Amino acid sequence: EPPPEPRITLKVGGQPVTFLVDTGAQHSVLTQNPGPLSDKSAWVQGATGGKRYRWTTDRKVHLATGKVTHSFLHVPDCPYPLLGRDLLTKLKAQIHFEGSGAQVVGPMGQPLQV
Amino acid sequence: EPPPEPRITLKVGGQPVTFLVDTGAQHSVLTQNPGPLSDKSAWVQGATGGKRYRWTTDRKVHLATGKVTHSFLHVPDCPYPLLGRDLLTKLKAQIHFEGSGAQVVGPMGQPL
Repeated sequence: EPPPEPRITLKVGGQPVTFLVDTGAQHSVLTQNPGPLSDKSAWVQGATGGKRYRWTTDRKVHLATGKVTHSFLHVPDCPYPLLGRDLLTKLKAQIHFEGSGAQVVGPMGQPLQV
Repeated sequence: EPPPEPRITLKVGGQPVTFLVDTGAQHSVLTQNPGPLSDKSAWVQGATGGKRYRWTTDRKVHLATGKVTHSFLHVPDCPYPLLGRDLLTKLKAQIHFEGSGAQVVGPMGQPL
């Protein structure tokens, strides 16, 4: 394997996906088995370079704050699926590094896991 | 032009650096005029590919409680300095997403 902490498992289009929680990512990313892809693409700038990638079609995403529709960047070069600021803002998540490792906590104060 | 939120400004080597706080970064990153570099390098795997980057020599970094000595990756291909999980652990930081903003606080709600 899973990504390191902080990580979260979410149902995305009916399948569980374990994400690295990534405050440095502007948009969320799927890396393998993305399902149907749109013919729309975007320029993705990473830490080490940049490349063009496709968006997925819409997926239902089961957030603790309630389900929403979301489309992901399919980036098969990326080592882990990433949950970026686009969905973190919807979750109003809190990420805690005090204690061992790191835990994701919802807006209700309930710990999310994964 | 600062990095997007969540962001924090820390003194490194005696001067402030505004970091993008990045829970997706395994180690912390400087991007420009980083000072003395180690002879050592790391393989850095980013979202789009990987290659090697040099470690800096040790730096004095001013955290909330205490100074620490820390070394950074120098990644000039990266658009912003990144405060990764290495220093987030040392700061015992919390990141809060609220409205459309994001804020970084200390182990007990003290802002940074």
